[PDB]
Amino acid sequence: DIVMTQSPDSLAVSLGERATINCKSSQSVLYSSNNKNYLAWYQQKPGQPPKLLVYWASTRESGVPDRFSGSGSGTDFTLTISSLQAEDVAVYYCHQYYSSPLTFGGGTKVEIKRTVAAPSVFIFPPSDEQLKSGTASVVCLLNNFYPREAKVQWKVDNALQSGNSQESVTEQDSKDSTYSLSSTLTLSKADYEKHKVYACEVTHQGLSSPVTKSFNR
Amino acid sequence: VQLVQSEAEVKKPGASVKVSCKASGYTFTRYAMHWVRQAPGQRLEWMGWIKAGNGDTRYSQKFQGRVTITRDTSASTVYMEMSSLRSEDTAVYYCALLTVITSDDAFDIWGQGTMVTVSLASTKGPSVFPLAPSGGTAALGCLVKDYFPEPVTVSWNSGALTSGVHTFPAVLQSSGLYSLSSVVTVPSSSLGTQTYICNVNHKPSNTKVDKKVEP
Amino acid sequence: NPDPNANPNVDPNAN
Repeated sequence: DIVMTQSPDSLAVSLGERATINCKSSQSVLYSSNNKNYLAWYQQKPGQPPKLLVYWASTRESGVPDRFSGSGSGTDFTLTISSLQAEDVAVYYCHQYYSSPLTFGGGTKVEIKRTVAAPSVFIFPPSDEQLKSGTASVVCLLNNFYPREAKVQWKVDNALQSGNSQESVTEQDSKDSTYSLSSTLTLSKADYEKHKVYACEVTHQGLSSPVTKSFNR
Repeated sequence: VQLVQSEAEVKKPGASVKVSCKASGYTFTRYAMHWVRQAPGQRLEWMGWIKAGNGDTRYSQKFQGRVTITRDTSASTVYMEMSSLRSEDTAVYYCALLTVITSDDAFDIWGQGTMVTVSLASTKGPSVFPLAPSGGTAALGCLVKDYFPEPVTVSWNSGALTSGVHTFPAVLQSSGLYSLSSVVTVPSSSLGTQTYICNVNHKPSNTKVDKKVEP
Repeated sequence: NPDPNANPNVDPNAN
């Protein structure tokens, strides 16, 4: 098969800077008879299908911003984003349609650098409907922060918790280049009724001291 | 042109799945429809194509044994069938009009994928729980907890509320069940003046909920 | 040489 190898595996640059992605094919995809390279570039964002950017190695797809450009021939190909924009955060794939089976590269992840942004923190008590089922889920939300590194510590009656929470972070926002995070602390309804104060303590580069959001049951 | 694919599925190992792909916006028979799969953290893999005109097919040497691609011109729909499913077949499955390059035009449409999970674990619908809100902006949301398999989709106010929405990737709980939350930042004035419902779909369990989130 | 049946949607005699 034709192996498609991309480099680097991930890139991060500030807004308006140039991003370069290399793709190398294990066989030439140039046909001398028509001087065409049977290569295409795709953009993919989380939860969405790929979108065609460039074809014949260097012909931009219709409707694609002109800051996107493809170059190269034979076995060595380049996708250029001349002035990286907020919406361009995604994974980029080269693709060959020279030979069966069609194949794709391993992808290059393009990330945006931006200024520090401290999270806005919210805490949500368990709903009365859930406590009926015998469980309490307490949710702490960290909204639109940069960089992605953030620490969430749960406290119940001011006691530091461990082993009863799970968190996940979003992909990078395509408009403001921030991240958000959700942490869930899960207790039996019986344990939840044994305490008064529920808090999440948030530490982030944007904060000189931790921010605590709390409620009393 | 739009390509609309079948609903998310779960299957036992050794079973079969058949994924639909309905086309619109162009003459159905003129182009070939491909199937491409994307396994988690692995590269896109091409499976096969079919000529929507004459019904001719080509398959990769991976899937030639276990994959059959068909089409219905009257229904303007392409189908992909996998037999002898293995846990490694857990992936998103795409139909796409890959690189239609012609003298008249050049276009490339993909469907929204179809998640299929090959697993021996049981299917479970989720419970949706309000994340009750309580200066100018407030946070509310929904907690979608204890479901299998992935995915769950969530929309707000039937899709006209999209700004300020964060739907988080699911976590894997110790039970083997997934859980996720979706939040959105809204005006605090609209707390007492406007309505907010999260629309939750878990197709494998045929679960559909509209959850009003109130203070 | 390229295989025109790798992707039949590609016409090699077209920009």
